Amino acid sequence: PIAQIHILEGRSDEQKETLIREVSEAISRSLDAPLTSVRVIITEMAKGHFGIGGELASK
Amino acid sequence: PIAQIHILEGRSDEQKETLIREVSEAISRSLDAPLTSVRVIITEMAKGHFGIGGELASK
Amino acid sequence: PIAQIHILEGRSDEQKETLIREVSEAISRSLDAPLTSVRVIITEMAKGHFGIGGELASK
Amino acid sequence: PIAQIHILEGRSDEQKETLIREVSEAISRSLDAPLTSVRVIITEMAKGHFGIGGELASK
Amino acid sequence: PIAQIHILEGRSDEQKETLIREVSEAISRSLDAPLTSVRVIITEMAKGHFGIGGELASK
Amino acid sequence: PIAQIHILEGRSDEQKETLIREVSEAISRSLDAPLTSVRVIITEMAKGHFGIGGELASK
Repeated sequence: PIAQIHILEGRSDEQKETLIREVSEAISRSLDAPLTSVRVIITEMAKGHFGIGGELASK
Repeated sequence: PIAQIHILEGRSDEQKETLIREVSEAISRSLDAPLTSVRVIITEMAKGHFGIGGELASK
Repeated sequence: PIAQIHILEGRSDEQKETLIREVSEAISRSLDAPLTSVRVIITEMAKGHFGIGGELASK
Repeated sequence: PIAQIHILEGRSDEQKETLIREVSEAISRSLDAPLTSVRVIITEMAKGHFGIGGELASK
Repeated sequence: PIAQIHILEGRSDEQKETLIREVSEAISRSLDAPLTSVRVIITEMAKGHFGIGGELASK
Repeated sequence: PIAQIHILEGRSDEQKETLIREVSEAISRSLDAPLTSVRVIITEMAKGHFGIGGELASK
């Protein structure tokens, strides 16, 4: 399984390290797949690179 | 947050519904973000559309 | 520019042909880029492959 | 609907803010979906991270 | 390394198996990375799900 | 054809220029598609943005 998570810039390294571990276990147990096969990719978005309803994430 | 998970075809609806819930909570609690903002997308791959080390996932 | 839009299954061919044209012009004029360089990709999601807040798109 | 647009680095913030608004309305009206549900993500590519026909975007 | 290739529907299984092997070696040797670490994902697009310059891939 | 390759940060410009050329030819010849139609996108991941088996790529 391969997960790509898009998050807004601003979290700490520990926070993202945690996210990678948590999401990785959730996939593993949800699909009964070996954890070692799970691959996660975090992609940060600049507050000005994310639109919601037409408005920027930043405002 | 927006997560897109790529999984091989073959799981049941219940299994994928569980995956979407689990992964969704893991992201929420890991980033302290409201669950209602989390968006998950499952993309299934045909066993013959996934390569590992050059070999097909199917063989 | 290359845009990949994820939409829930259910629209008509005409609707998606329109989406591809509209979005393609919006990118072109917004970035002053030649329309001929714009590439759009539509990816449909099964109602049961899209989660929002942990719940399935379908329910 | 969720759109991810890949563009080469170099545009101004106003230009990208415009792109996000324009593309967001185009999707909304094309699919008759509520604007508030539209999510756009801009991903910039370094001129040396984009290949066209085998050649770099930069040259 | 993880590559996701978007191709129009229509190729044979042998053709796609070849694509996965070729592209997988090209990445391996280009980055001097172990072939066993390379992961490829093929995503087919319906001729009516791909726009070029605003026009559908099919026409 | 459109390929998006995710690689860990650290390679040189020449190395990535090579990757773009190699992968681009591999796709071209594998699918008998004109090279000029091939589009490659490299996306670098920070060592702390890639998880394998739950552990960070960096450790």
